[PDB]
Amino acid sequence: MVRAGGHFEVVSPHAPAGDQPAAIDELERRINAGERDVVLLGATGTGKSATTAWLIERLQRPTLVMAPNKTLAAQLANELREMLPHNAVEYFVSYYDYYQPEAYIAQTDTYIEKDSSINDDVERLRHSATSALLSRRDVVVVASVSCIYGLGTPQSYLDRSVELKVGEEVPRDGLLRLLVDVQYTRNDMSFTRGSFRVRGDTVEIIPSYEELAVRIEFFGDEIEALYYLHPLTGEVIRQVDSLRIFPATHYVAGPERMAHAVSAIEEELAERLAELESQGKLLEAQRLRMRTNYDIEMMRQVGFCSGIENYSRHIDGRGPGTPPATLLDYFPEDFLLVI
DNA sequence: TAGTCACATCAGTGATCAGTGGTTACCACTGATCACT
Repeated sequence: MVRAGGHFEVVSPHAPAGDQPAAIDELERRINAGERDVVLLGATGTGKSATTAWLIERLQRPTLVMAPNKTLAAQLANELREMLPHNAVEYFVSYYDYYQPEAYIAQTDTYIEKDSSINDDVERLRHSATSALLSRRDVVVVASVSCIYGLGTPQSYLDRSVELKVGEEVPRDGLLRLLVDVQYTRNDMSFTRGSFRVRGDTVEIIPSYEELAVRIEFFGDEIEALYYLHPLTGEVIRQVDSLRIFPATHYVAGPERMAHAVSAIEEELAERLAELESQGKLLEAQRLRMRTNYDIEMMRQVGFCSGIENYSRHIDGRGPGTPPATLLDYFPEDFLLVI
């Protein structure tokens, strides 16, 4: 919802020539009338990312572009960063340099556990998408099919976290409660991702969306100053005053959202227990109950775990069969989609 | 048949730090025989 007015400016010398100007002009004339299905044909060696950038800059909408693999989306995002440097261009689905599914091969009867290799810049781009989508309008996000996978609702991502502005009377206890309510950990000697350095008047944080460090220095029970500093060295960058912080997860949830998630988890657990009792799957129901028992208590303690997406609906408050809350909800009703 | 799912816990796997654990006499007096009257 919150989207600062951004203008897409392209400095690349490449411009439409010959068939390209007429093609893009007709594309715009025939897109302005509201038809929901739009088919473009286009070969290689012509700058498809360039055409997407031209459409983006002459449409001025938050854009979600769609790619079916890595060796396309990665360089597409790099290009749209090149011709849109001021605007935020990032890669969302990503999350790995390599991955192994937590899947079940039925033919071999093999349950393979989840394995991840999270690149810091890759998850930086992902969380930059999920955050700047709710902080600015000039956002271009590239994603694979997992963009239609259910994350948390953008409403909670934008209003159930906290905003800090200089010279406000917010106690340290409330700050720590909100930090542990926005999925952050407790680490002092080193500075890792999503942990708070708490030393007297100094509270240093590393957002998931900005890999750098944010330091707030207190004066009593009222914050005195706020700055952007390097994580491990504390290098001064600039002077900032207002920061609407976002949690280290896309499944943001305040206390009442924990209540809603717990109630939904309980009701669907009862439904699934009844279904498995009717199906005669005693061992399966037991395994699910042990997994959910480990996956209920520590959400109301801190929240962050592996497999939180499997309960994402319970966080969102939606119903079965309804479209899951995805990156589309983060976009407004006037967003642009590219395939 | 392959690029999709979160910033997690394992269970040791298996060197180093650090509690403990033990270990190593100049004089001086009486002794005293043959030193003395």
